[PDB]
Amino acid sequence: MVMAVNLHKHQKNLVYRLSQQYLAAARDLAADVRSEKQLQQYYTLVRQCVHGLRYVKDGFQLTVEEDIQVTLQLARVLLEETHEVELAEQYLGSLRTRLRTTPLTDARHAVEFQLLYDVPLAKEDRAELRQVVRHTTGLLEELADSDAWAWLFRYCRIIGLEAGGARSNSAVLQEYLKLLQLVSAGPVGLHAFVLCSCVAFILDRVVELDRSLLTQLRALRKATAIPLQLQMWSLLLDLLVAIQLDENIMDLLTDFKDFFSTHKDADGDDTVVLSIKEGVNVRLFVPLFNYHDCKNILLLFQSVSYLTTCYSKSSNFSTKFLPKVLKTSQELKETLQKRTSLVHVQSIRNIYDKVVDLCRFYQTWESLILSERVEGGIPRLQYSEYNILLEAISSQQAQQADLSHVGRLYSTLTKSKDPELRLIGIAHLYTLIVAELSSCSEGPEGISELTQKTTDAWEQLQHAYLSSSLVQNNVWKCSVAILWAISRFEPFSGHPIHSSSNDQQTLYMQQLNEFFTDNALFKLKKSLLLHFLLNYLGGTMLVSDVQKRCDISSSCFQMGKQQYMPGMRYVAGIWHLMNSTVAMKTKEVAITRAKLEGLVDKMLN
Amino acid sequence: TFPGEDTRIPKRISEALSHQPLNHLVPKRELSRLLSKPVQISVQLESEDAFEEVPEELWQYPHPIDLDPLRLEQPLRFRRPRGARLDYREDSSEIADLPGMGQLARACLSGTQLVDSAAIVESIES
Repeated sequence: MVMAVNLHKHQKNLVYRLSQQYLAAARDLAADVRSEKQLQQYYTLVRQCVHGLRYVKDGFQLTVEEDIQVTLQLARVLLEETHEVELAEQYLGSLRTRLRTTPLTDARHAVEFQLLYDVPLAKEDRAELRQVVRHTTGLLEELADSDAWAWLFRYCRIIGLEAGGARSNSAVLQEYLKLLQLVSAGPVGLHAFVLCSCVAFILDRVVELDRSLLTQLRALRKATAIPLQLQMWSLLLDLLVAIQLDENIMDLLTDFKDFFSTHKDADGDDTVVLSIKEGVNVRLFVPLFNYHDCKNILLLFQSVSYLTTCYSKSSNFSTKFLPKVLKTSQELKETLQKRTSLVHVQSIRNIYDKVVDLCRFYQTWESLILSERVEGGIPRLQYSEYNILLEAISSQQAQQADLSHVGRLYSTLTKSKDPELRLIGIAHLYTLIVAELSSCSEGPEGISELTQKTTDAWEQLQHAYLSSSLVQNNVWKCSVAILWAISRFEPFSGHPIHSSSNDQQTLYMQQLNEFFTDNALFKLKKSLLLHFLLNYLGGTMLVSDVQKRCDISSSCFQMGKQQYMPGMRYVAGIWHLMNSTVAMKTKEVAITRAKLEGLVDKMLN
Repeated sequence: TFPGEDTRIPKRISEALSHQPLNHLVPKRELSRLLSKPVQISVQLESEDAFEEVPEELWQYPHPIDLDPLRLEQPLRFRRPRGARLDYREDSSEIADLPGMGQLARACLSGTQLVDSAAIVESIES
């Protein structure tokens, strides 16, 4: 009768242990789920787990330590794998109440953290993350600055604040600097994670990164007990800052070479466990921070950085390596065999799907730089605004373009929540408007309203730009100065804008000269369109000598053969034809005219 | 003259720019975003297992035990993963033949039916 006696006596513990087994079996099955039958089986196993936990929770009077363990596991499984967020809240709520009549301080906060972070995340609604901010402030007020839990709830707050980044940018950033100051005494690993999150948030909002934050960022990979996965992230984030500023990344590529060699074989956990105080850990699931995944994404980063030098058979890195990262990422997706939940297995697969879609985006971008159409159509990406951008560019450089459609595309993008996309949209709209004003035929009242549209456009472009990180990007700085000049002088525009006084005039002219002198002979990225527009402006505005003018107009005329820009190559050609005539270079006049003659043929058909 | 004079072809650089995409200004933002998302962050209590082991002999209990003596008829809704390439084939093994999962765990599966595909959804309207 011992069996019957054990059954009834150890029923509670036995069911608690069965539950863990169903969950193990679901974790085993997850990465192999490839069919509807398997999907049903998978969630039949986790259902079996939940009945099990519920059986323990609902049907027995538990000790407080038993109630904590089973309730947090139940809530965690329900929030992650089901739509039962109300049920999860109810169970967490019950524990919150029991925990108030006890001295179990850390447990109480652990439950609060699930209500303030994990639950509003599971609700998939930004508005739910914003009401959180009120409950966290209440908790924070009661706690001292030296308290580990003050740090965590303050991070709950920054997350709640991250929803609605309209002038919220100021608050989130003040909040990170405060948290960074609080945590710089504490655990070095928690400080590293907060730091990385802040530089990531700054990159996401494209606002300037204070020097001191980048110094602190680089100090993370110093010869330190920082978890290796956070040191890597720190290095990746440093690379991204140089790439957003269109800077040279040679040195950072060596730092990667050191890091990958100094720390080889590190085996490699996908989770970082930080001890924030006696009895409580923070766990960071970071399945991209490992040798193979970083070699793969580093290649993509390297590709984007050299993307614009795809015309040259020396730095056309992007052409050789984008098909590689595309292949590697589809392999990593197929061979994924992680023992975790199905939602976590699909989450890792979705990152590889995003890598591949960015790969295809940059491949198309490169193709449109070198030709009129992309062989095979423009691919549909999961990035819908990047689709509109690709639609716009290819439509703009068509043989017979529809500029009213190009305009509508670029306007949609001026309303984008992506601040970088906004800027790109406004910059292009501006060039369209400037071309309207330059070719106007309507008389004094028409010319005047178009003038006013152009100055509105120009101001919208300048405000967007001055409030971004791209102020420290010289490709953008040089091109904002160029776009300024093309609307304001008479060979470039037919109706140039004139202003009082201006001090704007000496600003951008200093700039244009600074860039033109240093890049004729810190020097700019070597994008053909950017040096074409620099040399053509400089050669026209700043050069006195006629033979040097010929050097520059010949250089600009040849540039238009190295990538697709027939319209630019044409206007460089008539410039060169006149320079070659005044210089009385009679052979060169002959061949320029000859080239020009076949040029207009192709353009007109 | 000069070649192309009296054609439609743009002759000023501002007019020609309206047909030239600013292809040196390359979007890079979505790059940082695919890294900045630590898949999961979570707080966990470090503490001893509060649930005692059962006698090892009781693991040999041969009969089904009813977990859920009532509740799944409020049936649970499960999360169908967005972006899942799902196929339809019954070529795979039955649920009580799946690893692993001990023998009492297999017995407690006997009689229960599978989760309906209708209960496995990407989303709700509430």
